[PDB]
Amino acid sequence: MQTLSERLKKRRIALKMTQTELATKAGVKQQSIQLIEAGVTKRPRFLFEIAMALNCDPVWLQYGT
Amino acid sequence: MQTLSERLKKRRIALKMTQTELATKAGVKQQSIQLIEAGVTKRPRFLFEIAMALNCDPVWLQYGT
Amino acid sequence: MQTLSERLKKRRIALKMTQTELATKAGVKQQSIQLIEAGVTKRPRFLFEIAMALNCDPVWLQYGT
Repeated sequence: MQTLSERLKKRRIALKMTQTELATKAGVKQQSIQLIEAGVTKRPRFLFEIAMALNCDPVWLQYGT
Repeated sequence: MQTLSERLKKRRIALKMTQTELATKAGVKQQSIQLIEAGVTKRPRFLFEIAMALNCDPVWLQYGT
Repeated sequence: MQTLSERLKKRRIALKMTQTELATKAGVKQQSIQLIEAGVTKRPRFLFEIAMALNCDPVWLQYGT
């Protein structure tokens, strides 16, 4: 859970959401989530919005603190 | 999408929400949303809460940046 | 509504949520909410996440401003 992709996947799943629901609520492409969760995108463009949908601190999501 | 009313309507709709659902989730009057979306209220009282429900940055919502 | 437990209960209910739904969306234990709402826990560990789920300002939730 020390990687961003790991952190987002774990939190998404803790909130009982699908990648699709995450995507809808954050207003980004579902292909954007997969890439983040699959560890491709290290620096997400809409991290803020993603974090808002996951009810967590963006800083925490990006850096793990 | 350069006006606040435009910005809120577009984001609301991107998130597949109705004015009623926006209102419930933000905890404000549904007549408050219509006024904002109809461009009457330029400076919304609960912008923060509205932005939280739309999973976006309040600053972005108010000014467009 | 001048106490945190009062403030959280009132807002939770304004948003038409159950303690269980609050808990799921915030990603904390449902026993964590009851304790806060029952006034036992004065300084909640996940106040931020709780506030995110209630679409409100954490500061407002904790202090009432």
